[PDB]
Amino acid sequence: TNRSTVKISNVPQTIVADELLRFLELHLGEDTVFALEIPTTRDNWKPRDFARVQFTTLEVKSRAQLLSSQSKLLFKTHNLRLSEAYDDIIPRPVDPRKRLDDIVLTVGFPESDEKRFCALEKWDGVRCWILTEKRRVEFWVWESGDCYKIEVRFEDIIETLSCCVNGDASEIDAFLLKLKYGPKVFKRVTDRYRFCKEDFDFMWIRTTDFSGSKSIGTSTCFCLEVHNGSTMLDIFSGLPYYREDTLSLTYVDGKTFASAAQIVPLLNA
Amino acid sequence: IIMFEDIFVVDKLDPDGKKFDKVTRVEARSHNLEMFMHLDVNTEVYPLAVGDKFTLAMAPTLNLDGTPDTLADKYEYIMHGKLYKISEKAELYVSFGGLLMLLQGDPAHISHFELDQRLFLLMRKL
Amino acid sequence: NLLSLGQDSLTAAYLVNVEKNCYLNRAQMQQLQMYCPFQLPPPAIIKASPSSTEPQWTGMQLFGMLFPPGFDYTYPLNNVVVSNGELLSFSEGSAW
Amino acid sequence: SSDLQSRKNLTEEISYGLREAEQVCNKQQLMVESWRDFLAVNGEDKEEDSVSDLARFCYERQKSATLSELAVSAFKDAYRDVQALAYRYGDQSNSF
Amino acid sequence: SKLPANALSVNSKEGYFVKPSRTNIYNRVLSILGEGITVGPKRFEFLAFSASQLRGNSVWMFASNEKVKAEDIREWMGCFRKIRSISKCAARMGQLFSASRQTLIVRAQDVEQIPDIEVTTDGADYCFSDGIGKISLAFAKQVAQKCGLSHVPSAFQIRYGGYKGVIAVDRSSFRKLSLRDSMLKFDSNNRMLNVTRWTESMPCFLNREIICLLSTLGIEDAMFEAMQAVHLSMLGNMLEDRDAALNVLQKLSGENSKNLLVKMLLQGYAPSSEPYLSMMLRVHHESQLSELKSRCRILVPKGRILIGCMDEMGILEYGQVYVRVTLTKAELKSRDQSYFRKIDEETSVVIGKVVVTKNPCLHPGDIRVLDAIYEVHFEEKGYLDCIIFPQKGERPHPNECSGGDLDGDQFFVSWDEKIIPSEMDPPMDYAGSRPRLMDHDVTLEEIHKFFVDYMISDTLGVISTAHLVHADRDPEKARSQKCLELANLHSRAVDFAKTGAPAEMPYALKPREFPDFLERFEKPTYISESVFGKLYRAVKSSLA
Repeated sequence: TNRSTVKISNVPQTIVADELLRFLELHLGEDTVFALEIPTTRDNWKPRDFARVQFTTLEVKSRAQLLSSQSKLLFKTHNLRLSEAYDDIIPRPVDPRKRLDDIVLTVGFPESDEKRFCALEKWDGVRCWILTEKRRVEFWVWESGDCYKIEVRFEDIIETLSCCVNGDASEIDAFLLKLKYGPKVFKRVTDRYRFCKEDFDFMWIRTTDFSGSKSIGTSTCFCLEVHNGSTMLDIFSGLPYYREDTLSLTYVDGKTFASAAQIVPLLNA
Repeated sequence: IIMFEDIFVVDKLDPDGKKFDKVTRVEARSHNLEMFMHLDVNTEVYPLAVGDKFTLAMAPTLNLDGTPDTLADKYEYIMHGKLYKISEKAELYVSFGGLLMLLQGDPAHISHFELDQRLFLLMRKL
Repeated sequence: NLLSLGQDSLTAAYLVNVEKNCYLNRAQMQQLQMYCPFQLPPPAIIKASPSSTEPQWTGMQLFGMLFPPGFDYTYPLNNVVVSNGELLSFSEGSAW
Repeated sequence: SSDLQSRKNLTEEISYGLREAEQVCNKQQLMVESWRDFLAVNGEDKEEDSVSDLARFCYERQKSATLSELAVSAFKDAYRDVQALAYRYGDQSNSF
Repeated sequence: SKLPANALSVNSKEGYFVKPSRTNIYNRVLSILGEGITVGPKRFEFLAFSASQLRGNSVWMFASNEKVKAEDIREWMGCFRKIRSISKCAARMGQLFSASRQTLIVRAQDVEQIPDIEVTTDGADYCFSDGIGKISLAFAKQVAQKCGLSHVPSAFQIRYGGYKGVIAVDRSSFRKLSLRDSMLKFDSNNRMLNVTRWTESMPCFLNREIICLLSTLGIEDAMFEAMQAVHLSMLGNMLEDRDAALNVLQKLSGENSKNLLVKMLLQGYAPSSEPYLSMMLRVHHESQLSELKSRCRILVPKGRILIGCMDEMGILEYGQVYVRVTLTKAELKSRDQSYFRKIDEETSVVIGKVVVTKNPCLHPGDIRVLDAIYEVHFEEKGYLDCIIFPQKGERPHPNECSGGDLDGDQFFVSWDEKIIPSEMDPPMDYAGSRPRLMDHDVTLEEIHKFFVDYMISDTLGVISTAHLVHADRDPEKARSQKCLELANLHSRAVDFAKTGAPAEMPYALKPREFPDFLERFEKPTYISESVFGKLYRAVKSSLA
């Protein structure tokens, strides 16, 4: 029940991923299958006897398990048997509420002794995914075409704070993430048996800072500019060491502190 | 007249097919006795799905009180075969005209079976 | 051996021993017993269905009427065991 | 094939298997003394030249006899897997 | 933490063969090593890295100054252009960075050139003298005065002027110093003498590999079970009994050590009183039990850990050695034994069957049973805290001990009598890989390439774990070809620091399973039924 991917025991060797997807969508709800992958011994012409399918909602997974337990799944005179999988096909949270799309991401540090914050470089339209099982938070930032992944673990953060950007103390429009260590940086690089419902046919490799001014390497805090959420506090309460207090911030023009050298976090001579 | 009789629950099917037009080997685990069974059954004439519960009985003769070589009205899947291999948790190897059966259980549960003898197979799916 | 089964008897024996799902009734078995020199084995299949009378014979017992009672044959590769002139087991291969 | 979709899948699988076998033969053709500098674990900038020259490999194979023998051996070794697909795409009732 | 292998030079299949692709972290590390790190009005430059720092991803940096620059220090240490190997040059440049005690200065006028001895049997080059040396008595007296050493050891590790090796005492010395042939690593402009370790007569310990390789010759599980039981019994009694505290402190860490807690253990108040000492005893017991849970460490009082040397006598044959060590509390309490000879009040000779073992051992042939003998001629030379190896023989003793050398390395000795010496196995071959020699001098770039590439394909730590898992799973361990392959891969990996040869760990040999006595809680855990599993269950029952 920890994951959503279910491993099918036996499937016919003559079928393709599209046929199995159509069968699953016919028996289950419409477009309730996210990822379907059939492993192949050869490159593209010898699929294996089993396959792994990822569902969108855990209710669909439970219904599929119930159908398989009653032997009600018959696809080309083959009784499909469903079993738990080891790892997810795509690291995507099951809860749609945790998925945040088109939000504003900025970096900085507590520059002033008072309740002030400085913004170095601001990114717009980033994607934020909160993975409770993996105990990590993913940030997808698109910069000059190729996207980059910023990975922050639960041990990376030390204290979670909520702030506001509109200027209203009652509303919560920002979140502070004090980082003790540095976040991991990845980079995206560049079909018959893999549906995946999207363009996830790539790999992630670890890279250095992609910012021109290298704001990530000299910032020990992260700020998430998000719209006011009634239940957003419950989602943000899962982070370790969360403070249930209201704090306000102001923006300080700190663009002058930008180093183009390899050693970023040092002071200027 | 019945030597071994226990309720069995199927675990998995070897072909896992509904209309394969082939003999299907089933794997059923005994209840309250911890005995594993292999048996070749014809699904087309005798349907058996996963999770079903069926009883099993073995008798040397179908007659009442002797006459070796009227229990037909009770069961519905009577078979006839012989035991050719007894060496193993002892296990039995009985072939019903080419349909192999492997009854693996405990040494104390199976002790009154002789080598190269004729025995029947009484089955009923409740 | 110099003489083999042939191109047709080999295929027929393969079909008899591989299917294992087609049961011959009493009439067909007795009709085929006219050619076999040995006697008729027990049916080994009393009830194949709750509402099926006329107990039938399996296919592998039909091929068992071709061996003398004293002949014993063992083929570990194809898992073929012949005891007392009766074919007990067979899996695949058709090599014997 | 059971239906038309199975036939199309089998055709695509056969095409991909033949392409993979041709690639294996092209890779095996490089096991000569002329490509000892390329087969070594070093830095060679002619990696794309050995791949883009697809129409020259057949011409070089048809001229040499040892290269032809290596190519046919590799093709048989890679085509055994292709021939193995008949048991996957073939039914049990197939007479052949 | 350590940089994973996937963060540097990830593999990708491009073309007919697979070719690794360098990541941006690789280029970042190269640029940092090349340009250097600038902190304020300084710029640090790459000097060298020691053998220990290479295994810990560490490197020394020195800020260039107007007086002395990095190149000045590099050329002052020595001339390294004679070495044509990338790994060998780095090793020789970084070997002169160990902690040492300063002593007097000796000029280059009085040094000998004693010829060595070599034997070639079965087409294999077996050299007895790898790092052995010779020292006089006056030199020992002069070198032991600045370190506050009362007793004069018969052997002590020394390195000076690029030379490295252990030297032994002799009563027929000509002058203060002597030198052999197979000791010159590189030419240096200085000959400063310094000493790291003289002698440590610490009690022996039984690591995991010793029990793993000794569980096939005929040693049962009852012996180790009883030894663990008596060890835990004497550990639990150490709290409320002050008599056991001194006996344990005098037989666990330091045969002759003076400390505030050691003095008060023999004569003190009740354990309930003196909280400063009682809580120290409690935390020491907790540390001991935690160490036992982490790894197997059996305290055996009838064995020591000492270095070995050779004497210019040539009387001992192949299979005859001399064992001599100090007397502990247990030895002094009852010195009447069949295999123990009381030659002196403080030093007692051994006549039992003594085996030689190191820390890394993965081959069943390392167990070589040696019969110790007592000779008046050997005792006249006055050898102490050093086992004697014969000069002549088919193969040298360090060669059979995983192909080692006489470079002051420690050796496990034990005058035990309940071991099984019936089974004997030949050792593995000690022939390493072919050296890689370049056609040009080092331009300070390929050394950086080697340093960065050392992180990639560094499978030194996983080979031992895989070998232990495979030995615990498959019975008749250290007999199958899998164990031999693991031992060969371990030897090749331990040779990586000397020669640039990757270990090339296969994917199919990964364990994918770990026993209970490990800290890998995230990885799957399987209940082991080996001797280690029984020992861990006994420890768990004793602690609970």
